[PDB]
Amino acid sequence: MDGTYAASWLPWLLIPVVTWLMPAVVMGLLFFYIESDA
Amino acid sequence: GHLSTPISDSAFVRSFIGNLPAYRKGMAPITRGLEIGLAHGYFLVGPEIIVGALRDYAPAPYLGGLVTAIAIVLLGTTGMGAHGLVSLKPVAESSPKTDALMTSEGWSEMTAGFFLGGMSGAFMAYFLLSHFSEIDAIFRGFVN
Amino acid sequence: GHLSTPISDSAFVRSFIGNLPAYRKGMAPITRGLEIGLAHGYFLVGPEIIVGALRDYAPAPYLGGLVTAIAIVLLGTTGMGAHGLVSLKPVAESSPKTDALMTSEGWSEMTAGFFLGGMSGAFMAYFLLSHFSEIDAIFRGFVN
Amino acid sequence: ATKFPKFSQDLASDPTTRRIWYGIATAHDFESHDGMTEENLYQKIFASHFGHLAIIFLWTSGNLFHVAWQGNFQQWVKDPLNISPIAHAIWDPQFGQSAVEAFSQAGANYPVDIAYSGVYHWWYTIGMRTAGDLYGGALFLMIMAAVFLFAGWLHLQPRFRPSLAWFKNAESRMNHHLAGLFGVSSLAWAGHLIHVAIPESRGQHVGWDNFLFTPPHPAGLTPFFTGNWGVYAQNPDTASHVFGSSTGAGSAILTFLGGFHPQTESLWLTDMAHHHLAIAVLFIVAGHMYRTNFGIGHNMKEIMNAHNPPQGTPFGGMIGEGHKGMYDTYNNSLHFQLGWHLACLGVITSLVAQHMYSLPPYAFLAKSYTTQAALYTHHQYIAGFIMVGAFAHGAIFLIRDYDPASNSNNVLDRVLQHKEAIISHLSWVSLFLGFHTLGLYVHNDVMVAFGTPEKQILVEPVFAQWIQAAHGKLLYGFDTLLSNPGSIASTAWPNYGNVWLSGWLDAINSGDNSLFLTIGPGDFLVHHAIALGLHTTTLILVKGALDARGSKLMPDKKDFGYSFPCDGPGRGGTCDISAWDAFYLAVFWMLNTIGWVTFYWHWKHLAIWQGNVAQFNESSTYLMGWLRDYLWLNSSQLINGYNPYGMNNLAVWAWMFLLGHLVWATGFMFLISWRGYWQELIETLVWAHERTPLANLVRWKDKPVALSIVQARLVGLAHFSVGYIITYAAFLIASTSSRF
Amino acid sequence: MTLSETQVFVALVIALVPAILAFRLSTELYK
Amino acid sequence: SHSVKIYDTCIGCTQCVRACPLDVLEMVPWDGCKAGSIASSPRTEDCVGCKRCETACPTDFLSIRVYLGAETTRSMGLAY
Amino acid sequence: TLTGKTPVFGGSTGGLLTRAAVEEKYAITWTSTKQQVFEMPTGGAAIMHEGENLLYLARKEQCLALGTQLRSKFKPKIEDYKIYRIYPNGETQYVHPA
Ligand code: CLA
Ligand code: CLA
Ligand code: CLA
Ligand code: CLA
Ligand SMILES: CC1=C(/C=C/C(C)=C/C=C/C(C)=C/C=C/C=C(C)/C=C/C=C(C)/C=C/C2=C(C)CCCC2(C)C)C(C)(C)CCC1
Ligand SMILES: CC1=C(/C=C/C(C)=C/C=C/C(C)=C/C=C/C=C(C)/C=C/C=C(C)/C=C/C2=C(C)CCCC2(C)C)C(C)(C)CCC1
Ligand SMILES: CC1=C(/C=C/C(C)=C/C=C/C(C)=C/C=C/C=C(C)/C=C/C=C(C)/C=C/C2=C(C)CCCC2(C)C)C(C)(C)CCC1
Ligand SMILES: CC1=C(/C=C/C(C)=C/C=C/C(C)=C/C=C/C=C(C)/C=C/C=C(C)/C=C/C2=C(C)CCCC2(C)C)C(C)(C)CCC1
Ligand code: SF4
Ligand code: SF4
Ligand SMILES: [Ca+2]
Ligand SMILES: [Ca+2]
Repeated sequence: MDGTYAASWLPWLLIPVVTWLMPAVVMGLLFFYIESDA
Repeated sequence: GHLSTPISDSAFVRSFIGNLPAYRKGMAPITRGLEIGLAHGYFLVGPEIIVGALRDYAPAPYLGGLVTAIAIVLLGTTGMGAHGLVSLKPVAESSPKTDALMTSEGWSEMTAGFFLGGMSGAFMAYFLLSHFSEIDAIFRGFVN
Repeated sequence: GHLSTPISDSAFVRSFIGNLPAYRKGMAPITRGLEIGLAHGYFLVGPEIIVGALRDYAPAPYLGGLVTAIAIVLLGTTGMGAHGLVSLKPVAESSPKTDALMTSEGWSEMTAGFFLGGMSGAFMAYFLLSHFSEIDAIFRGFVN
Repeated sequence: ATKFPKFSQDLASDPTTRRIWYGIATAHDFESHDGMTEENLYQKIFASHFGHLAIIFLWTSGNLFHVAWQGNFQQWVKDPLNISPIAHAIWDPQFGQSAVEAFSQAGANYPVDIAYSGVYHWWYTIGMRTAGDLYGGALFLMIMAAVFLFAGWLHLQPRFRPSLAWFKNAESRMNHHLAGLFGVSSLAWAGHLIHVAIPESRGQHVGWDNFLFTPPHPAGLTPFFTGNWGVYAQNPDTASHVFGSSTGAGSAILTFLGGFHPQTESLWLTDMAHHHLAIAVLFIVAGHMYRTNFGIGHNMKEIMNAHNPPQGTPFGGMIGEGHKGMYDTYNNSLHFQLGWHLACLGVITSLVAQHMYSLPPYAFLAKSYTTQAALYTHHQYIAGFIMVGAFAHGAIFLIRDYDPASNSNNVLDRVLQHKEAIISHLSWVSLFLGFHTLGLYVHNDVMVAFGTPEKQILVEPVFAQWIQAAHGKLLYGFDTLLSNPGSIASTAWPNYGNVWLSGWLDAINSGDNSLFLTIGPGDFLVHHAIALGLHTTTLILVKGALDARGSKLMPDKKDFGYSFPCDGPGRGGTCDISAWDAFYLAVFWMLNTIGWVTFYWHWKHLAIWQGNVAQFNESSTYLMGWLRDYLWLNSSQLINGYNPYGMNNLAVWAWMFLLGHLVWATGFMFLISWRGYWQELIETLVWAHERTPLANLVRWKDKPVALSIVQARLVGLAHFSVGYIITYAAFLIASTSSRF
Repeated sequence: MTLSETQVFVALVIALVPAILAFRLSTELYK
Repeated sequence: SHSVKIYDTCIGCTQCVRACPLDVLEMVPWDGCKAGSIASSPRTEDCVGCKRCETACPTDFLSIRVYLGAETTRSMGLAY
Repeated sequence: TLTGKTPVFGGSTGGLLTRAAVEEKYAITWTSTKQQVFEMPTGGAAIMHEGENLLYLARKEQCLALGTQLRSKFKPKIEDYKIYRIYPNGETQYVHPA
């Protein structure tokens, strides 16, 4: 995986952020929202 | 009620399971989580070492098993921690004599223990496999 | 009394700050300190990596950021620990329902958590930067 | 009770996992929520529409940004016939190194996807030429989306919250949307084509720097006021014009040519400018029809009340009376409006598909075969989903909003009274078409299999061939109007204003475009299969809507709602009796219908593009030819996207092809196996967790239950539909882009 | 030619203002 | 819970009360039919929604109707 | 608060779960003239005693299905069964026959 487009280091960071960190954070926050009592 | 079986009426099974660190009487919750974490992070390095993507990668044949076990211990810690936050009540809002893993501070003590044991058990297994040629010289006496 | 502002009457601000690990209800103090420590030791490696004295030192370009973050976490732990020793009273010499961070054992539990999270968050950031060429091959698929 | 869902106290007290599922599924049914007043309903819908608009503008902005950042738009405009467009770059760390080289295509040295949406052909025709052009377009849609996001937040603030009467003022909404949203936007688009797109089509760079100083015409607006507008219809772009340069370029800005530009095989840009100016005038004046507080105009209510007989036929009479109270039937019911606005949008979405392939509006779109295949199938499947949802919300209106007291013996009351005549007549047309279309196919199959392909029944479609001859096609030799050179319609006798006619007959007799293709006996049978699919899907949807309030099996069906499982095994058994269940059955028939539509479009075009139109003409009359010469034959390069000898760029479509077969088949589990099997299975799993040491320390918050009867019909239909779409989309793109 | 590294970074900064405004509309539609 | 409604067309044949596996229904003296009894539904919070009562009702249309409402642990038939 | 003999039964996997301890419970008492064999509503054969019997079950439907078996499957019939709803605090509410 490499790119010659401008700032090709951005998919290096953003694809782990969008597909690992963001879903784990959103599923974590949605777990708190749908399982909180009262 | 329940069944009377030669597994349920087995005294070795009840003494083994009852003295696993989840159940062993008199343990603090931080120590329960620590012993559970050290066992679990240690074996979790192994699978990606032998059959993973970095098994034929000469610069770092062991890095894939370490970061796999770290991220599994991360999601295991966060899932265990989020579980106690939604399921349990603190020690103030419970009765006395309330079985500390059934309180939220005791469960989160166990969660902190699982993280610390899990990552460091994973780093321990990674460290021995990374230094395996020097462990092998120790175990064979090539260091004299 | 205080001001009624659109920051103070903001429900997202109060839910974010109130659920940071210093304030999040039901956490044990060891777990509060651990989460705070892991976040703080991790970023503290970074500055000496990029603009420090060992940034152009080929034998160890990352060692300067690690020992900087370790010594800051040491003085942060010792200052936090000495703070609780002079400021707070133990759980015996306090009333019931006494907000465990306001007791000396709860503050020192948080201090022990900050040390363990802080050094290991620092070692985690050091370990990824030291293995960055192998992390980059993982993240680009040069390991296939 | 729990927090989620906030809007339903009946669901928030549910102790099982059904609460989570139903809270997701009823979140946008705003009328069912607790304490929903009518104008809090309209205000939440209004702000929701601001959010949906901003999602569209961010979606377009991301299309422009990724083409500008990672595409090859500048290299593509130099040679749009052999450069493939780039959608975006690939970042997949799980790729092996021979997959990086297989996807490093379209003249790029990084892995890319070949775009098939047609955004290159669209942005090139409307005047964009550089990545800096698309980048400023991308930044502009991002601030526009931020404007609409702020506008939705602002119109929920208590001061700016609109009243209920502002939401029901239909005359002011139609005047502002005909004149402003339709007319001024079409007028401003004619302004873009004349000032920007037509100069950029003639080698002239026009941007924000110098568009105040380059006139669109050399005689600029001095002949517009004097009324001699024919000087704007000059020498057009000639038959030797090269698109994007001043070679062969005319100077006219508003022509009336017809047909296609001979290089691009696309519509003339000066016809599309004169189209958008002409309908802007028809829409701006139509926005000055209904009365507002300026004093005259029309009340929509009094027009419909006076249109009862009407009549110049009479026909007094039998129908109906009708049209009394249909203003407030329309205006009080949001489900009547949504069902009506989807039925109009569904006809228009399918009109987009049938016209963009035969009258291509974009330069070199008619030679990008995979893009043309993808665009037709996209807009026909979307039109099929929109059309079924028009009937779904028509049935929700009949349960929730329909008033038989107000609508008393009007047109809408009257269709329900002879509802057994409409359903039984739809049932006969469906049975007549299906018995005879399938019977003709099976008869031809037996003739070809027995070795006698001249005994098969080949009915020529003589009515639609006559329409092609009536529009100017000379291949069948009928010689009626517009193919008769001396007919009344071709000469256009008293005015002779037939300027389009020479361009039209040039394009309709060229045997190289998709404009009124030659049709034969294979085209006869598949139109009657399509008519079968249109009538059966209507039959399920109409009978679901007309029996939604009750039938003889369940007379009080409106008391139970739009969606409910059944009424129990009594009275013979009542599985799938609700009106939601007839939505559910009709999605199957819709997908089968659009399946037969897009199979036929693709095979006829793939036969034309391969230079063998006789393969369609010989094999489409029996069903083994469809299986062998269309499905089996064109699967070859797709399923070799990876094999034991390696992989190529079709490996993502091969993998998606198998994924689509898997999702489709997973849906069969939810559709065939039903609930009580799974609830008793989950009961043993609940037992095993509670009795397992070290795992019974972990307790669920919600009790695990099987999915409900309605939910797994929906989940099974969703897997069926998703597996239907991505299987064909993988096959359509890989069978067309492998040889083209 | 494609974008420069400054043009990509400007778009990421410009993307923050629909990101903040969608968050404001999200919490306003919820209540 | 579910809603069980008994209508004025009940003939007091008590077959819906015999058919109920959860003992939701009982007969109340009514004098509005020849039998003098009508079905009633006091314990609707124990109703599972099986509609065995509607299967047993011999009037056309049914004198007893079950409306499936908000789900509880009792109405979902859960032993856990 | 309720007397009666537990039926002779080796136990099974179909009986009470965590709900019986924390939410609600059910008991059915009946008096029998014979030491006979009946089918459990949770599966399996048990031995009822002469005199008062007492059986704890998870749901009300399981108790009423046993009472239907006590009526229709024995000679003579057993009508005198009583069903009680037991709460975790110990409050025992007599629910059938109401
Ligand atoms: C909204 C349409 C849209 C779509 C479908 C995509 C899709 C993609 N982007 Mg792109 N992105 C977009 C808009 C979009 N982008 C815009 C407008 C910008 C300029 C700020 C970017 C800037 C950008 C960068 C710098 C990169 C990507 C990348 C990618 C790819 C990997 C996912 C990712 O890491 O995104 C990252 C996402 C962002 C940086 C922010 C996205 C901002 C959009 C507008 C948010 C859209 C939210 C949406 C409307 C919510 C809809 C509702 C939801 C329920 C569906 C993926 C093909 C990566 C790539 O190209 O790999 C090869 C990558 O490195 N995008
Ligand atoms: C402008 C268009 C429009 C609008 C505003 C609405 C609005 C509405 N519809 Mg309607 N409808 C529409 C078009 C529209 N619809 C179309 C096109 C169809 C045909 C499909 C329907 C058929 C329909 C039915 C049968 C029903 C509604 C209902 C509703 C209401 C509630 C929706 C809800 O809360 O569920 C939220 C929706 C979901 C939770 C479903 C999301 C999942 C779906 C199945 C897509 C899954 C795709 C998947 C994510 C893709 C990933 C693939 C990948 C993994 C490989 C709401 C008023 C309901 C109603 O009014 O009840 C009385 C109702 O029963 N609609
Ligand atoms: C799920 C829904 C869906 C999706 C994802 C698509 C996707 C697509 N459509 Mg399709 N379409 C759909 C449903 C959909 N369609 C429906 C329901 C209709 C019937 C209305 C159409 C009718 C249609 C047509 C006629 C065309 C497309 C085209 C396209 C393609 C181009 C991308 C695009 O549209 O940019 C996003 C576009 C916009 C955001 C347009 C904004 C401009 C609006 C109309 C006017 C703006 C006026 C301005 C603000 C006023 C200023 C006035 C002032 C100056 C005075 C893309 C493949 C085009 C194509 O085939 O390209 C090859 C094309 O020509 N679509
Ligand atoms: C290929 C599979 C298939 C076939 C052939 C059919 C056929 C039919 N569907 Mg069905 N449907 C299907 C799949 C299919 N469906 C699926 C998967 C669903 C989703 C569950 C539906 C949901 C559905 C609905 C909701 C409705 C239909 C209706 C119909 C009938 C439409 C009227 C017609 O065209 O008459 C032509 C008849 C045929 C094409 C079938 C006859 C086949 C030949 C001629 C039989 C020859 C006799 C044979 C040799 C003797 C047997 C030999 C020996 C064992 C005795 C037709 C019988 C509609 C209906 O019944 O309205 C009247 C209707 O409302 N279907
Ligand atoms: C003890 C222990 C343990 C355990 C732990 C646990 C306890 C865990 C948990 C876990 C968890 C606790 C998890 C969670 C998860 C979650 C999830 C997975 C989520 C998801 C979500 C979603 C998916 C969402 C959805 C949605 C909604 C809701 C709304 C709308 C939107 C959407 C659709 C998105 C371990 C193993 C470590 C080890 C040893 C020790
Ligand atoms: C929570 C936390 C924290 C905090 C901590 C703290 C709390 C700290 C403290 C600190 C401290 C607590 C410090 C201390 C210091 C001290 C000092 C600095 C001292 C000095 C001294 C001197 C200088 C002396 C003087 C003198 C005298 C007195 C006498 C005579 C002689 C002489 C002059 C020498 C941190 C940040 C970590 C992080 C996060 C968490
Ligand atoms: C500062 C700075 C920067 C930046 C950074 C960042 C921070 C960025 C990123 C950015 C981003 C990361 C962005 C994001 C975006 C996002 C968006 C824009 C979103 C949207 C969304 C939406 C639109 C939503 C929708 C919705 C839903 C889904 C549901 C509910 C409703 C609503 C509609 C709301 C740079 C380095 C360049 C340069 C230097 C400085
Ligand atoms: C060819 C041609 C022509 C003709 C045209 C025509 C005449 C057309 C028409 C058209 C048509 C003829 C269309 C139609 C459509 C329809 C539809 C699409 C329907 C739908 C429906 C719906 C969906 C409904 C629903 C509902 C219900 C069911 C119930 C109640 C409610 C509602 C009403 C909503 C002309 C002369 C121009 C010339 C050129 C050529
Ligand atoms: S409701 Fe039906 S079954 Fe019950 S008593 Fe009345 S008629 Fe008989
Ligand atoms: S639905 Fe079932 S449980 Fe409810 S009253 Fe009828 S028979 Fe009894
Ligand atoms: Ca490898
Ligand atoms: Ca140095």
